[PDB]
This record gives sequence, structure tokens and C-alpha cells, in this order.
Amino acid sequence: PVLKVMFHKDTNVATVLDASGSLSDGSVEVGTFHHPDETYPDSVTIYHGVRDLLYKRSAKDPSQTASYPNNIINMQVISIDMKATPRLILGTALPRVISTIEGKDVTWHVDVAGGKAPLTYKWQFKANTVGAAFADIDSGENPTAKTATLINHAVTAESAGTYKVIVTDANGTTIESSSLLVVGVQEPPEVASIVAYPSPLALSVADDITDGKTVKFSSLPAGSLIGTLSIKTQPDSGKATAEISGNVLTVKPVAAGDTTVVVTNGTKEVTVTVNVTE
Amino acid sequence: MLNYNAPTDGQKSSIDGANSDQMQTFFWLKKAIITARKEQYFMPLASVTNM
Amino acid sequence: GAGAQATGANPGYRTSMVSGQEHYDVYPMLVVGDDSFTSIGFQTDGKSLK
Amino acid sequence: SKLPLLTENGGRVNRVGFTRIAREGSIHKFGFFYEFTQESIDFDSDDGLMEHLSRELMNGATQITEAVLQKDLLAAAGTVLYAGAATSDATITGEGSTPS
Repeated sequence: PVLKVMFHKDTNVATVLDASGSLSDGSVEVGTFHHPDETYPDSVTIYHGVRDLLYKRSAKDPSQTASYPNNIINMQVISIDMKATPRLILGTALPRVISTIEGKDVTWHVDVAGGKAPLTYKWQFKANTVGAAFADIDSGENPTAKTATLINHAVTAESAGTYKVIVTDANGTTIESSSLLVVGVQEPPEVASIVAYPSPLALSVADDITDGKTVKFSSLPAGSLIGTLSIKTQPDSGKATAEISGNVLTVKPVAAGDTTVVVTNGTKEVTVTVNVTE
Repeated sequence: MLNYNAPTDGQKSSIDGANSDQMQTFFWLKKAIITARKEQYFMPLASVTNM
Repeated sequence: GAGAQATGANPGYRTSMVSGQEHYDVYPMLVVGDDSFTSIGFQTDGKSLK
Repeated sequence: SKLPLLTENGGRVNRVGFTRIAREGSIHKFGFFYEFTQESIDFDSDDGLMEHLSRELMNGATQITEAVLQKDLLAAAGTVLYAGAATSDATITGEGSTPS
């Protein structure tokens, strides 16, 4: 969020308020800055944003701009008074990857403080299937998915995928930590289907002729061995060209109109619909 | 047979499990490639008067 | 205050306020197995943090 | 049924494999400071005030490191057991017929 800064010259107090916030005590606007920092987010803090604005203002009149050595530059005499919405602080982030074998109980543990209480927790899970999205873990079935400590009893190969805690404060401020669960399947289930994402594939002759676009393949169930992929049926050469490397199909447009690519692992097939525009 | 396979191409080595990978997949040549200073043609032509 | 909400039926277990609401405190009982972890320091002597 | 029995002719029998796991951790930055004037040192009664303050600073740093280590160890516990009938943190209660 953008945080405004105001400076009282007589008391030497620099108040940090929200972008919409306001103060009526003699404090003059000295500029604004983004507090979670767009580039270099964990590299700087409010002190650095308040010091870079005050450097651009006159010590004799803080409403006017000045240059060194007639600017505000001794921060030892300046006191920052924070009155902006407080940020949530991850005290303990989630492990980047947890690993287990089928049948064991997994347990995630996030520490989160700061903001305004009460703090609420909502766990979510994204499957490893290509093109999947995160989705709330039912907290009626799993009472722990509404707390800071999640527990997944007796993992399966389907438990594998990204997990994510989203903590919200009473002001609506939010923080999130994520963790990939890897599950060791002793006897991997044999492929039932191949999934293509994106499918359909939308191409533009104007935009995509040089580099094309890519389609990724995944196996169902998750953790099955997809095997070696090959193109069984090429697209119409008057509409598109296609090449496959590993689990990635690259498709390049030739002219407007619809075509299809059939990809196989020798036992299963998937059709990618390709829509080419001008 | 334990194979090295191609870790950088998505094929892990046999020794590496589902939650493991090669620590060193390349060698870093620490002698860098640098460009030389540009040539100056007009600075040599200048005679200097002391100030 | 990480436990369940506490009411006047509290037999005498510890609680704390969470934004004007009383919740039971949660206390740990930790077992640290042998060789289960190590600490990391930057340019240390191997015995303690720098 | 799975013992690696061997006959006198040998052969390509009882082949096995091995696996490997990787684990990682990161470091974080900490620090605090205090300020003083020359008069608060020279005119102060205790000629050893700076030694006192430095010792307290070191003690605070060590205590903070110990607390952070304990917090990390608690967060990293592989198994969590809930006393009583509790199933989650929000359910841990000291009242009712089955307190935690």
C-alpha cells in the first residue's frame, strides 16, 4: 500500500499515515512511498522511505523543496510517528518443501503476528495436475484448516501438491506462506489420461508467429508416469506447426483458422484444439 | 543401474529421490569476460595550460 | 489466547484476552530428538553465533 | 520371503538401489542499538557504566537468539499431539467434561 508522510517542523515529528489519511496539527505533506516496496521488498523499511522524502524538502520550510546542504538530513533529531494500518509479520514461514511417504501424518506450522486482532486462518491446496488452481481445504472435515497448524492424516499420492495458509487481520490486511508436499509413492499408478493446459490454445498470427505458444502435459492420477510424449497427428500445416520436447508442445501459427494436434505417450492420447486469429 | 540421467532436463539421477536433486549441476568459471576501455583520440590532442 | 473461547465456567486454567475476548492459552511439551537440527551462523567459529 | 539368498552359481540376483534426500535452511538478520551523550558517560557516577550496558546488550542478544531457536524448533515439530479431546488449536479448552 502507498503510505503518505507529513512533517511538523517545530516538534520535528514525521507522521506516516495511509494514502487517504490526514493530520491537522501544522504537519505539511512531504510526499508518499510504497511500504511493502515494489522492487527490494525486504531490503528497506518506513525509516528509509521517510529519510528519502525529507531529503527533498527544505529544513527552513518543509513545504518547499531544497538541495544539500539546505535540506532535512539529521534523522537522529526526527521521530517517526506511525499511524498507518499495521502490516502482518510472518514470525515463522512454512517449510519450502515437506516430504513424506504414503500413509504418514503431515503437519504444517505458520507463526503470524502484527496487524489488528483477531487473526483468521484459511488453508488452501493446489494439485500438481497442470493448470490447477488453489482451493480452500474444508474446515468442517478438517478442523485444523481454520487454525495456524494444519494436519493431513494418512497422506496419499493425491495429497501431493502446494498448500498455502492465508492469514487476515481485523482491518483486512493479509499475509500468505506456501509449501510443496512431495509424497513418495512405492508403486506408482499407471496412466489413465493425459491432460493438456492450456486447451484450447489461442494463437494470433500477428503476435505469436515467431515464438509460438506452449502447451504443458500432465498425467492423471497425479504422480503417474506420463512416459515419452510424441505428436501422433500434426496440425494442418496451412494453419499451424507443432513441435514437442519432453512434456511441452510448442505451436506456431501460419494462418487464421482452427486446427488440432494429437499428442500420445503410446497408450493414451490427448487432443489440443488450436484457434488461430489474424 | 544407477544413472546420472539429465538433471537439468528434468530427468533426476537414480540416487536422487522425489525430494532431492543435484547440488552442483554446472561449473562456474570465475574468470569473467570484460570489455576493454574505449580508445581516446581527442584527449591526446589537447595541450594543457595550468590553472 | 490461541485456545478455545473461555467463559465463566473456567475451572482455573490460564487465559488471555484477544481483542476483548478471553481465550485459553496453549502451552507446549517439546521433545528434541538427537541430531534432529543444527543452527546456522554467518562466519562463526563453529561453537557459537558471531 | 525377501531374504537375499544366494546359490553357488551366483547370477544377477538380489539387486538393490539407494535414495537421497536434500534439506535446506535460511539465515535472517537481527540487531539493536542504543545512543548516549558524552556527559552521560563522563559525569555519570559509575565509571563502568559502558561495561554494564555492553554486558546487558550481549545478554539480550543471546536471550533473543535462544528464544528464536525455541520458536523455530516448536514450529518445525514433525508430530503434534493434542491433549484431551482437542482436534485443533482453536478447540484446546480448559472447561467442559473433557478439558485439554
